[PDB]
Amino acid sequence: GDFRAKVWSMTGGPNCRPKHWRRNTAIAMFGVFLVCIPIAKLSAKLEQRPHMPVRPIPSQIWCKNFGTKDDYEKEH
Amino acid sequence: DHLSREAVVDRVLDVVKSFPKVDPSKVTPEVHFQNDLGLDSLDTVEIVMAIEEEFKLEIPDKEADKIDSCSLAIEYVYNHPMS
Amino acid sequence: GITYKGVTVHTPKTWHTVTGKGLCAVMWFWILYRAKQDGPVVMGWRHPWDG
Amino acid sequence: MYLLIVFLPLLGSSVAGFFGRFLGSEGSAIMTTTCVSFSSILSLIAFYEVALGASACYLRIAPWISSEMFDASWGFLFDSLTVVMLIVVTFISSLVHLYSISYMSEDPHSPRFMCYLSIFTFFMLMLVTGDNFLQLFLGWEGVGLASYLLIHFWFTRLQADKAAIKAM
Amino acid sequence: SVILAGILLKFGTYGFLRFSIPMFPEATLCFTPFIYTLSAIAIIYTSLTTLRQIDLKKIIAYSSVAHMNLVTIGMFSLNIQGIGGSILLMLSHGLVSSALFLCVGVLYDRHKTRLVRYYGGLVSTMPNFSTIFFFFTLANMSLPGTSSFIGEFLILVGAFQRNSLVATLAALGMILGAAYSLWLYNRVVSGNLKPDFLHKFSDLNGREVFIFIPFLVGLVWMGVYPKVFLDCMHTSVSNLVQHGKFH
Amino acid sequence: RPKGYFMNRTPPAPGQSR
Amino acid sequence: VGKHIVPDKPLSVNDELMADTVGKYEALAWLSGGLGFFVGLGLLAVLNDKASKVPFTPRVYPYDNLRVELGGEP
Amino acid sequence: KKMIATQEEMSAAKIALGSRDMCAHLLIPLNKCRQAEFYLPWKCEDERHVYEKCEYELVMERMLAMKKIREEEALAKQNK
Amino acid sequence: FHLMNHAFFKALLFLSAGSVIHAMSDEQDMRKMGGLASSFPLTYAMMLIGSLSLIGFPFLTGFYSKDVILELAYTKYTISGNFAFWLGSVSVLFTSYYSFRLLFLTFLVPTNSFGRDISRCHDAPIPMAIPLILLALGSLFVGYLAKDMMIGLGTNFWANSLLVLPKNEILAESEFAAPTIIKLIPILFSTLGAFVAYNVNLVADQFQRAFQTSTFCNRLYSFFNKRWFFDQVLNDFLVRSFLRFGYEVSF
Amino acid sequence: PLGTTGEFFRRRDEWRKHPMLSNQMRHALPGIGIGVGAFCVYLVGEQI
Amino acid sequence: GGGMETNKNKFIEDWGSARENLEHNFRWTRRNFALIGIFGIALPIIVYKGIVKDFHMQDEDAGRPHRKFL
Amino acid sequence: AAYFARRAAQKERVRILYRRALKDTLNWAVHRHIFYRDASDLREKFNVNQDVEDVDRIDKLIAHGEAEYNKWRHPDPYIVPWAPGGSKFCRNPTPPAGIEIVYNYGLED
Ligand SMILES: CCCCCCCCCCCC(=O)SCCNC(=O)CCNC(=O)[C@H](O)C(C)(C)COP(=O)(O)O
Repeated sequence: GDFRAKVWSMTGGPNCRPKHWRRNTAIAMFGVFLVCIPIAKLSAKLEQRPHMPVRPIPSQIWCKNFGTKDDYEKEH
Repeated sequence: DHLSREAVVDRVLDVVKSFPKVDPSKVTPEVHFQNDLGLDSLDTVEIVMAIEEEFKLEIPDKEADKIDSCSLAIEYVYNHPMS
Repeated sequence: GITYKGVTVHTPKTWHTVTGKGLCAVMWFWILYRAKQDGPVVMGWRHPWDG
Repeated sequence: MYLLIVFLPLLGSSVAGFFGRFLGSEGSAIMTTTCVSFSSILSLIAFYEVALGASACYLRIAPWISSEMFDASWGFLFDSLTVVMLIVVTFISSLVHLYSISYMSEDPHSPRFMCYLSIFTFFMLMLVTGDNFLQLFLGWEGVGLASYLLIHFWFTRLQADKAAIKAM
Repeated sequence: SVILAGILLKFGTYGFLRFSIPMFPEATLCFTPFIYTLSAIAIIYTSLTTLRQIDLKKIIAYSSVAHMNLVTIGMFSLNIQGIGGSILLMLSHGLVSSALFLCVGVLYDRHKTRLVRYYGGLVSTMPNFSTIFFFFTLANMSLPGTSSFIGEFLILVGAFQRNSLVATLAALGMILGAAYSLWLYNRVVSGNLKPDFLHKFSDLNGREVFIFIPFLVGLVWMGVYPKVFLDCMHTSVSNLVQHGKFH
Repeated sequence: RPKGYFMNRTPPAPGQSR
Repeated sequence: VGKHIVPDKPLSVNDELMADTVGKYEALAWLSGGLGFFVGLGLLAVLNDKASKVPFTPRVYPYDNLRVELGGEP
Repeated sequence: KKMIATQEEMSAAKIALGSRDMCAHLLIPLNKCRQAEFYLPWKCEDERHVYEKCEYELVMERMLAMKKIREEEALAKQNK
Repeated sequence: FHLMNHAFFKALLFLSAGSVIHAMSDEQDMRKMGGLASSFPLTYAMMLIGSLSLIGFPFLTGFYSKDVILELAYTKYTISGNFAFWLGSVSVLFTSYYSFRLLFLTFLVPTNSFGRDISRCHDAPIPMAIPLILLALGSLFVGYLAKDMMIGLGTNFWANSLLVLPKNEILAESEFAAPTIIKLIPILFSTLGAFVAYNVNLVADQFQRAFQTSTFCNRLYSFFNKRWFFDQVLNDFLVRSFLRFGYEVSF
Repeated sequence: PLGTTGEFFRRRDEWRKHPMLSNQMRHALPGIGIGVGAFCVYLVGEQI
Repeated sequence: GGGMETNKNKFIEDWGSARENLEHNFRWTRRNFALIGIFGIALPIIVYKGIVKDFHMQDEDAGRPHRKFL
Repeated sequence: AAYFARRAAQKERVRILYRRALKDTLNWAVHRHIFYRDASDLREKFNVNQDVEDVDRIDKLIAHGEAEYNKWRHPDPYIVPWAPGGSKFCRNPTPPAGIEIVYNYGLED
């Protein structure tokens, strides 16, 4: 409105139209993809698949934890 | 956009025209329902309600009864930001 | 749009009329076909293993 | 890859919530929808490997509450029931985010609205993928908090505040 | 207020853990139902009283009485979850209550009023304060993810294994604690401004923002990874519970 | 430029620092 | 929104807290009737005794009704 | 109808405990293609129809069995 | 299975209904709408599919789950099973009534809407239209595309996710030992509901005088419209009681 | 609408007779003709 | 017009000060005798006996004599 | 005069009672065509007593009328969305004027 133009918020406030919002949006997209990198490696290292799938799956490429929990008497 | 004064006056005129007892020949934007056109006050309420239904307005009951003339209702509708 | 004593109703856009007609039509064709194959079965006249 | 399914709406919610002043209505709408959409594509693939492929997934991150025998942890369970819920939550949410891109076009506070949509989806994902009652409890409270934030989104309306407090 | 509620309140419950409970183990058992009754009455009664308070600081201060009497319930359960939960809630309360007193102090420094009815609609003029106020409001409702949920649930676990009835009455704090916390937040921050009462505002400055940061980091840290604290407490906690018996 | 100022402090004179 | 109303009269004690056409106890009387519908139907389900009118015998499973497969001692 | 599928065979086909009836033998080839054909309704129609024929006869037999029991309660009642 | 089905058609009904609300300048009352069967072809088509899928019209997404539920509740020979079968079956007549009442009053009756409302109508743009189309496809085909997967006799899709003891399996008997009249009960009630909705909303003009002259008929209308007075009793006897305790007793 | 009030409102609602705002109950089933004929053409094709 | 401090309202402030001085208006009425009797004495006693009985039921459930308390 | 003001007050009550009763009528009837007849019968009820001259009879006729409207009032009346009690009321309202935002507050000097 009127005073809201002098109010700072993280979400931008009412009717936020930053001039460079496209270059900002793409910089955000590059950042999130960068953060999605360590998450994927940690997930692939932490995933556990006790059963071999009936058919090959995308995860039989990046994940090496298939059919490893068969000796569950040794779990500790 | 806003609705011009002319449109408020003319649409208000047609609503007051469409009344059976009112003859559509002496309806000017300054006539009075109970004095010029010869209606009962209950007739006026029906005119107000049909004015509400034309512009989709909700007049409060206190202000609605104050409307006794064509000119009055024209000003009320024009000054309304939601008409 | 077509005007009639003050009120104006704009014609709906062509692909909105087409898509609405088509999707319902696929649904009617779906129902008539499934009634052709399963109507007898659900009505109890026959069985899936009959033959 | 499975962690990306759960945490992608969180990152999208975080970017539009913390940096919505640099992205605006358009950028925040793009960011939260794309992160939720990619999480929806990976849900279809997880449904492929777990339900049709009949291969379940188990992921443990770290202990959460370990006190003697009490063993609440940050752990994820993906079986047929989970991936069926995963498909329902992410697919319908992707469509609602897209739908909101146009439905909330004229609202003054769209970037915060999209932020709340994505944080609800993340809590709903935490709920259906928890491998323990406590991780389920966290997403049970998170969807209630997110529902509260969205019911009174128009915080000036007295009727919205009454309903949101009632819902909580 | 920060010192009074964050530190000074802990001296009594610390005195129960350091002296009364270990030194007199038979007396502790005979008095456990008595402790359970007083604690459970206080949680229910003082939470309902908090609902009807009209002063910002009176609401926050009345909230501490309910939280400390949950702490007494856990520590007199005399198991690992009860005592460990009681200590964790002590520290978490010393952070959440202090921060909530800090939020109200921010408002009172500018406007010099504590009456709830004068405020309202502060989200449109103080969004940064409103966001921080909401987080600590959530932490006062024992929301999972915050530090206070860890202490609250671990106490309810410890109380359930001793007396189911006291655990059920204590768990009513979840319903009542959420009622006044959200009512306080909405009446202050949500709604419309009242320019006849207040028309001049200022969000948090650089000093006020820095003050809240260690509080935010503290509650999230203990909320999601309380193992750093529970690791350093369990041996002392275990020996406190085992004190006085030899089987 | 954004609306308002971060933490409600007016920026210093151009070329200077806070 | 437009203008909050500044008090011009003393405020009541229960002012911090302050269903139009039906009274209080009358509403409870009506609602108990609706809950009485659910109780009445439950009793009819008791008197129907659909358990005494089952048209097939209970299933009997092989291998001692799956004793070992259900966790019974081999 | 006698048991044909042994305990090991049903355990090896990971058969739901509720489906270890007398048609467990016809379920194994039906489930084997269901995984193989992505559980599509317009596949395995042959293997599905043999299995459904089974589970229908088992119900009819237990319906016939209860008919005899129903016909014996009346015998007791009229001989009261 | 019914949860998955509900997601596709309830989202269609809500997202389609939102498109109507946007087009009618945030008008949400059905007593001020009427017409729009031609003015909104895509929205009416979407609401038609979802509402027909909701009531359990045959071979749509809603028919493959709901009808099995009423058939299983019949096959349960217990006190609770007989209770649910009655209440479930009577409810399918009531849902069909309110479903077509929405269809009839919003788009098919002569317009009761305002002049300025119909002068500013517009149909859904692409970011709103595409999800509606997708949800329509899911409301026609998923129910059929997934029946054998989730509820097929003996299907192992669920693996170890869901457990049912052998003493509780009743699926086979539901589809083989039930009278054919049971497998129709929903459509008898659904058809009756469509007919009663059409009668009250389009050929009835004095079924509203009883609500204005009879105290009992007036009170019965208020009972059902005000949700059995559930909120009021809770507020008057429970919420107010705890609020009054906090000030007058504990304080 | 025999009475004064009644006929007055009948006069006000003259716009409601719009060609594409009335007879809205003959639009109850979009694509019914297309779907029926598409079934017949399939039906003749199945015969062969 | 000036100053951040709130514009005090005499009726809101009288409302506020009335609450802080409630102990001045306390008169031993029949209502107060009943409230203090029911909710200051009776209800705490009922809760205490329910808690003690909960222990005693655990005692007999475990084949042990009732635990003395207080 | 006093009798004119007293009778003018009685006129205002009756006019408002007619206005509310005629809006309640459309809530029950919904459809336009049903509303036309139900509108005439209600006006035909105010016309029956339109000529009563006794001032104390007017007060009893009003009081009986007001309780009638209050007894058979539609339990869920229609409200224009932006009108008070409407679904759009208080949604994104215009910010009030006279609001000031202070910078540089709480400095150490
Ligand atoms: C569901 C809702 C139920 C319906 C509610 C039914 C309400 C009861 C209707 C019957 C009660 C009455 O007649 S109420 C009594 C009405 N009779 C009088 O007031 C005396 C006449 N005096 C006059 O001045 C005018 O004729 C006057 C008509 C006032 C207009 O005033 P104007 O000079 O300005 O035209």
